[PDB]
Amino acid sequence: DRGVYLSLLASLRTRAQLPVVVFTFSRGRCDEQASGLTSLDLTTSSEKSEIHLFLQRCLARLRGSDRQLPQVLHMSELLNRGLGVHHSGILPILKEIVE
Amino acid sequence: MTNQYGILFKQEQAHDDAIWSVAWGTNKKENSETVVTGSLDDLVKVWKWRDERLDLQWSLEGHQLGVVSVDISHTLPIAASSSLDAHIRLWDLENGKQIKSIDAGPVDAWTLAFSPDSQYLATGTHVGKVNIFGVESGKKEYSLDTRGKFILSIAYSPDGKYLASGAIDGIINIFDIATGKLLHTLEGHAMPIRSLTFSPDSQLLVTASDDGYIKIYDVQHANLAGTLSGHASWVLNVAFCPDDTHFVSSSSDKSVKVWDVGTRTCVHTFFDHQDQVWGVKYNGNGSKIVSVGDDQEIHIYDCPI
Amino acid sequence: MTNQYGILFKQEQAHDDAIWSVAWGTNKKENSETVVTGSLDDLVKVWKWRDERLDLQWSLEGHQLGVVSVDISHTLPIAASSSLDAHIRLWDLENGKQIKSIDAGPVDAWTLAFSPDSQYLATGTHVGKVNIFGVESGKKEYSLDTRGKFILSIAYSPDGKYLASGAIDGIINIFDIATGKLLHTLEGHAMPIRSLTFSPDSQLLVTASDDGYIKIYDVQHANLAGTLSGHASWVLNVAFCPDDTHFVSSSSDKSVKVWDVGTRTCVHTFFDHQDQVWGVKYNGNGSKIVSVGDDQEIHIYDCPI
Amino acid sequence: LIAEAVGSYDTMDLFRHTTELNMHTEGALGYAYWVCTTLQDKSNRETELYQYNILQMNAIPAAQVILNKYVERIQNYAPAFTMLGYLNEHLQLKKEAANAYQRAILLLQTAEDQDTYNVAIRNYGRLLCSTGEYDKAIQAFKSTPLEVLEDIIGFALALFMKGLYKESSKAYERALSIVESEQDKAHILTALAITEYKQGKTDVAKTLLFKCSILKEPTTESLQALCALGLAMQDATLSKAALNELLKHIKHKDSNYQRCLLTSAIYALQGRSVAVQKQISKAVHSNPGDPALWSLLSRVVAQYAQRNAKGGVVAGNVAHILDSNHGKKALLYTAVNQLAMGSSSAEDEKNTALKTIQKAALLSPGDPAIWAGLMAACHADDKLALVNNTQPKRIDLYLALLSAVSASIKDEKFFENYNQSLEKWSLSQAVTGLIDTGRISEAETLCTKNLKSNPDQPAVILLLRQVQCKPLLESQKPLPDAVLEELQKTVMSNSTSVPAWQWLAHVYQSQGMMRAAEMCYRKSLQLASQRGSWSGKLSSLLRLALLALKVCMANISNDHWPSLVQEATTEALKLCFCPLAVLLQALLQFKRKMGARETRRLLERVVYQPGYPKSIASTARWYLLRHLYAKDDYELIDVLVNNAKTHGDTRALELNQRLSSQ
Amino acid sequence: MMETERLVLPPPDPLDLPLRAVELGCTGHWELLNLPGAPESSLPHGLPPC
Amino acid sequence: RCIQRLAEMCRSLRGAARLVGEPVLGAKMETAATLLRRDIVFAASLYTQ
Repeated sequence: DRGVYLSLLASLRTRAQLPVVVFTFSRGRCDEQASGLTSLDLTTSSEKSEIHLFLQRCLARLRGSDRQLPQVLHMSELLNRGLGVHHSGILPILKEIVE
Repeated sequence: MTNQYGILFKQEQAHDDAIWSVAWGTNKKENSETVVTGSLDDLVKVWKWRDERLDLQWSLEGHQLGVVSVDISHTLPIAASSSLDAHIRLWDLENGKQIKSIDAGPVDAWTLAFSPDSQYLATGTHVGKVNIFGVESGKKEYSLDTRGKFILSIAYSPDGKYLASGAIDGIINIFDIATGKLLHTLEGHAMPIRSLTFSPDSQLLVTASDDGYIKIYDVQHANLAGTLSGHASWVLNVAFCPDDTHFVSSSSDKSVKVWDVGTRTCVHTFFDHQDQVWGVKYNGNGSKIVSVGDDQEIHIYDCPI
Repeated sequence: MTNQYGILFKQEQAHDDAIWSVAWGTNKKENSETVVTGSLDDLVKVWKWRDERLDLQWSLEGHQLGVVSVDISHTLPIAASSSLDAHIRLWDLENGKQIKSIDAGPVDAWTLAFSPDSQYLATGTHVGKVNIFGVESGKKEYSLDTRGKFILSIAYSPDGKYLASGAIDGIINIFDIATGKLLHTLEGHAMPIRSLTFSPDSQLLVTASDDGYIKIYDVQHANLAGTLSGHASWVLNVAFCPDDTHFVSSSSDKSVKVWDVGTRTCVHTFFDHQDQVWGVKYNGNGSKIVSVGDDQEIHIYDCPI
Repeated sequence: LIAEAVGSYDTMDLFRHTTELNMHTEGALGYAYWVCTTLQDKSNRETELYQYNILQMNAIPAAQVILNKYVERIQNYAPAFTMLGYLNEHLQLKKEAANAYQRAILLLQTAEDQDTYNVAIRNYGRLLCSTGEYDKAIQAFKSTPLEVLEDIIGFALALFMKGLYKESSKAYERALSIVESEQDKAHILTALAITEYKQGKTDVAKTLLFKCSILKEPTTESLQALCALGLAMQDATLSKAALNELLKHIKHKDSNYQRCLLTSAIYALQGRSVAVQKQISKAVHSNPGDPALWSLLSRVVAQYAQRNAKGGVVAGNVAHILDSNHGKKALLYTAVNQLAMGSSSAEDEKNTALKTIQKAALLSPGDPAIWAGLMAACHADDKLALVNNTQPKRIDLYLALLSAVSASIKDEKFFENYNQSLEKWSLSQAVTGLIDTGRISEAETLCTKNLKSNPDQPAVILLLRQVQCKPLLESQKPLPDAVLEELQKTVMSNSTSVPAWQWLAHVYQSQGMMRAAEMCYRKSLQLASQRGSWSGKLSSLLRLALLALKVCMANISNDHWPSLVQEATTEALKLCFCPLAVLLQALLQFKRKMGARETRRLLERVVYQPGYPKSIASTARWYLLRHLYAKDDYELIDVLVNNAKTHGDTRALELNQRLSSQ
Repeated sequence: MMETERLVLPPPDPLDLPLRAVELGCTGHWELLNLPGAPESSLPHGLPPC
Repeated sequence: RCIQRLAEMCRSLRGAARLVGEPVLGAKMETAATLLRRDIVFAASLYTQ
């Protein structure tokens, strides 16, 4: 499946069919390929800057320990490249950022 | 069934040390939204809440020691501050430059309060009196006298005709500006008061003493309507809502609660500070809260109308 | 010929005032058997067991208030001492030259205990933290944190991945060093603890109480497999011997009792130390016993294996 | 009501619910009655009925508000007033309780005339006596049959408060007549001892307290009074016995702070003055909680044996951390300890003396100590900034602070000696500060106004002398022996004060009387050493050494000043590790027989060993650079250049630049 | 009181530095100021009575 | 999600304990609710304000 998704996204980025919504059917399967994909970088420099500005302005309200815990960091790393997850095992504050 | 409460902004380090007082004034007729805060320094930094965030505007300073109370006025662009330095120098808030300087030591002033029409700037002395200066017009026209102890809190009813003064050891004195004669003295609490506030329409006086209770007295008689007890340490400031339905109280237990006076109960508590909270205020049409704390931070909350 | 426990030594004036901590390290296999004591002065004194007696080597100092706990490390010859101002010193124990002076905040450290490989030097904290300062290389390496009251006494496991920590309220918490996940919480008593000791091949944990009781617990569970009711007054420190046969206990009623695990009865009691005893220890084998009392007398008893 | 009639267990909760709904009158009275009845029973305070309900639902304040509304509504019923008075008494709102009892008295006159009216009278009189107005209390206690223990005791205490000690003694004796519950007999005996003592006549107090001691079981009250009586006397022999007796067989006392204070005071009586701190350290080791003990340790280390400044600062901080309402005293003591320390820190902001003293001043702006601490903090900050040489600040506020100190003292009940000392010290410090800043006229007028109040006291006149003689001797001038003699006479007037003597010797040095200045310094050193003080001794010693070295500096003959320097420096090194003293020895060696080897070795070791102040290191560095230039070694000179570079310097390298190309 | 006078050369050497002794606190801590002037002790009258 | 669905029941029981006549459940349910909601568990929504 790792080669299947990198071949699908390789044939999809060559065209303009980029904003692709993968539907997985179980949250472990949902997070597995998002962890295993691990190198696309589908985002330019200015969009990286805008993503970082928006995500830091929205994330900087809450306190210190609450903004450094595994999901927050891992999801921010994924979003920087331009990949997101939206299953039911994530904090409600991150579903809203992804949407 | 309660409203949607939550933070809107969080300044990381406003000053270098504790912040001891805060005043929020939407003074000008246009959209100004000026916040003036004073700390354990000489700095009296003047922030502005512009659209979604606080942008520093002035960093004016002329003091020698820490400022213990600051104030702003709703009619003119002006501010006043007093400190342990024995000076009540009042700034300009437009050019960030000092206007005046009044000499008065810890035996002549502790805390500031402007007039409803921004003319008189009353302060509480050490020997028991309340000294009323004159802004833009000199010094010390007259002082009301109550034969008591050190006086901490000074308040004005926002229609004139009433002045209230709490004291160390608890007793409360209510004067009327019309004649300057003591109407009646409440006996209140058993520990220092250090905060008082009237309500809009000036018929409900809310105290907050040092033992944790919050009496809610009633003006024009001595009837009290109940005691709000929900804190776990001292209470250091009380700010009453523009509409006579809620008020906010900040305690030394690192938590700023918001009560409502109809049923005398606490709707929502904010657990966001990490040290003593020395100052809370509302804004104009009350829908946002400022809370400056002993740890160097300025919190702005969101209390929907 | 039965070899009965004999007094076998007395040192009349070891220190100038009360004595509070005693450590015996048979670190050097040669004739060193260094014993180090801390005695409510700046002075902490190193003694060596030469043939049958204590001959002073050096007394070294620098401490603001009285010293509370000292420890000697097995791996390297090195000592550690903490005082009432929460300030920790490391002694070379070869020249008396104060290799390092680990500082600490107003509330950082109360008592001390080394890691089995002489690496960690675990210590309690007035507000519940169990922060650990790596020896000779690092400062505030990390802090295991819990929610609770004062933490008087610290135990530590010989093999590893266990750390039992008594508290003033009277509860025992044991933390495995592997990850920091509290293994299980032992309710314990309703009075302070003051001492926690493991065993070689650490399978049994002994807790001392402020009610006079002594509790034996099994580390793999919370089995309160014992209860001892011989001491009249408080119990201050309890230590084992290199075999799991019997332990010594040090009451505050001027009596040191030697209890045994096999029958759970007091085989012997000693009568010296007009003032209460604050420390007890066993040498490199079961032979010799060290007791340091509130009175300025060091006692060395004998108890063949 | 039905639940109450059939005697159930959840009637109190039902009344509480009724109180919470809408404030009807009948429920109001029912709830107040139940709260008062629950408070009476003293076997409750572990039950989780008393603890949870009363102390976690704030039952008492709710009952008070309820009764206020009821009483204003009805206002012709006496038990409501008495219940209101009782609850107010538990809230320590004494004035309102007095008003409630007064109204109850008015209601109950012409209906019953029985015990109820008398009980209301005794309660009103007792409470009135509790808060001033003693004459009214006596008058109220007149209008009752003085035939029960309560009324007689209340009368006796009111009489004692107003004065009239003989009357109080007689009243207590009459109350002693009718006594059960021997505990009360012991308490009355202790009260007798206390009240008659204030007349003098201490021996009868002592024997009477022994008579109380002969009772079956001690009471933990008479023993404490006995110890305090011993302390009021001297020669604490019975005091030691009393303390041992108290400790021996009494454990139910649960204060643990009064006992420590008594033990410490006993040790202080013998003038030991170091054991005191050791004993308190033992007590705090025993019970590591109890902030009060930590705070008292900080206070004692600040007062006695002020050489453990670091430990005191830590103890004060710990006392402040473990609670909040001890903020006031703990912050004051840590501020004073930081003042004593000096500047032995990392030059860190937000933790200097000024910051902590300001915090304490904000916490409780009532006591007179904090303001004096503030003046001392301002002066010390000025000197420290001057040493760092950036800017002197906080220039002119001393007069306001002095006015604040005096005004705050005016309202203090009685610590007469302490208040007199505090006011005198504030006056002295304000005058010295004004002299330093440069406001001579204000200092002069202040001194004149103070002297106009009372006939002369030999302290303030010295201050006036100081303000007078500051302008002159500032600019070089020669003074006539008449003025010098008068100043000498004035210092001699008030002796046993090392400052004054040191200042006069400085005056001699300024005009120039070297040997005489040396004699004055020697007298100051002897006085300081005899006092058991420690700072004065070293200060005088180093100052004298400086005097001799500076006078020698001019390359004067009569080579005796170096001998004095040698003796003084040896003594200083004997006491401590004064860096200035060792540098002074090095400078003396360099000046006399400038030489090559011994001087260079001592200077280089001084400027290479760590743990030294910046300024002393710089001075040693500069002199060593000059000596090294004398005995050429360019390598070492470059070594000094790089040593300067790795630090910040302006003058050593600049001189090196000046002298590399002469 | 025996000499009644001292005559000295006040600018003896311009190369060397005058020594200014400033005292900070009661626990021994001295420092050396640069400019010549008065003895300039800190807290001359002693600690404020607590 | 479970904690958010619990803080809405420990506040609807405050409404019934006042109705039955149990003034001791009210003083415990108004504590167990105010002691349960402080942080990112109850962080306010983004597209709400």
